[PDB]
Parts: sequence; C-alpha cells; structure tokens
Amino acid sequence: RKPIKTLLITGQNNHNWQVSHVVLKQILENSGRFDVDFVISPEQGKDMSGFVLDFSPYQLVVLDYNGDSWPEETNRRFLEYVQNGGGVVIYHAADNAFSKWPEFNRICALGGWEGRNENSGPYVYWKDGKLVKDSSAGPGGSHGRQHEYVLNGRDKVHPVVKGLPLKWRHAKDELYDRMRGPGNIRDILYTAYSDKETNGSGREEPLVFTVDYGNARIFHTMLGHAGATTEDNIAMQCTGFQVLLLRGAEWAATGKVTQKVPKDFPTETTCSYRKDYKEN
Ligand SMILES: [Zn+2]
Repeated sequence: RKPIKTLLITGQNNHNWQVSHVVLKQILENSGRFDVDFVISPEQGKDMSGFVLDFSPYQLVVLDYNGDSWPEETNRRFLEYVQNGGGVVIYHAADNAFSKWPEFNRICALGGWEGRNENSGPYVYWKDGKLVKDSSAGPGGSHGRQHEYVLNGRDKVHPVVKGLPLKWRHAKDELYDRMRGPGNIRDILYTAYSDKETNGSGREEPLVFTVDYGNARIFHTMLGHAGATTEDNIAMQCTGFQVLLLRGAEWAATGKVTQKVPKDFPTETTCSYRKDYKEN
C-alpha cells in the first residue's frame, strides 16, 4: 500500500518543538507507513497572514503547535478538513492551543493552561468504573514532577488498543491532570493514577482517547513531553508512546489498524524504548 500522506503543523510551542517535530516525523516515517510534510509557522509575534495551509493532499494532520493563532483562512480550511471526516492527531501541549477558539477546544475535548479554568468546561476523569464530568471550580491544566507511571486500558476493542496489555509502564514523563474542556470524549483508551505525592491531582486521569466531533477521527495523546535533544528524549523514546502514536495515526487516517502487537511493547513493571525511533 501507498504511505499515508501526513501534514505536521509546527513552528510555535512553549515546548521544544525543534526536537519534537523531527522525532514525530522519524517515528511515523521509520515505520514505512507514513509520508510526512512539515509546515513551519513564522515565529511568535511575527506576521501570520501568509501561513495559509492546503489540507486537500492529506489523509492525516498531526498538531505539534501552540501560540499565535493561524490566519482565518487556515482556521476555516482546518475546520472544513475535520468536518469532512479528516484524521487528526493531537500531541501533548497542542491541546493547550487556541483557548479562545470554541471549535478547536471541541476538536481536543480537553485542554489545559492558557488561562483555562471552570469557565473552559468540566473536568473529565475516571471514577468508579466510568468517565464522569465534574464542573467544580478549579484550575484547567496541571502536572506534577516527571515520573514513570502505569497506563490502564479502558477499552479492549478499539482498533488502537486491540491486543495491547491492559496495563503498561510509560517512561519518565509528565502526567497531565485536571484538564478541562467541553469533554466530548468518544472512546477512553488509557488513563493513569495521578498520585498527589508526585504533585498530581489524586484522580484517575484520561491521557489517551478519541474525540466525538461529527465524522472526524481524532486521536488525542497527552504523552510525550519533548526532551532537550533528539538523543535525550525519554518520554518520546518510550516504545509505548511510539506504538500508540503509530496506531493512533493509522486509525485517524484510515479507520483501521493493520499493525501487529510488537514483541518490544512495555510491561506493567518494565519500560521499553526505541531510542532511534524505529522497531528493529
Ligand atoms: Zn510538557
């Protein structure tokens, strides 16, 4: 089969996007299943009027961006792409972007920072065997110290998770917690316990899920805080991070996952890595 034509939007981010955009392209392209094109925006505070994107050649859009609003024509074309059954991957702090764009916050379902709070929408978390909405006052977006943590599968059937272990240890990373937004989650794939003694929330927080937005296939992964270099980048070098990105990207583009469960998938107790961003 022909590789999946992918557009990766970057150029502004409070995170080290210079590292993450390169690594995201390598993870996807090293599988031989994706052909990735970068679009790099002007820097923060520069004229954005020329950052006019064409979504028509692509089956998948990967967001690695936060900061200045894209120009109105790009915003209109992005919404048209999504509403026409487009595939989207929301990666880590891309869900912080465009706090004042209602449509964008519905595409992410949950976001954080950029002044979000109870005015941004409810908390959504796992409580006593299901997702619950909680509109109580509080901050929109937090995380504790970076740490290894165990992801809990909440879906056994979804193409992205089918065949993967129910529990697996993710490499040292931030654990996003107290995220807020319209909360229109379609399928919850993975949650993790955010321990208060790691400066967490105390809740079982959603970290990997799909979003209910018309006929769009939206894969949201809050994992993968970018390291300072492509070599020292533990959260993204995690095999779990990479396998979920590859499967989520394939699913978002085509509605299906044709990738077998790899032999190097992490266990509940032991992290696994692909330091060079390839299954060898
Ligand atoms: Zn981060």
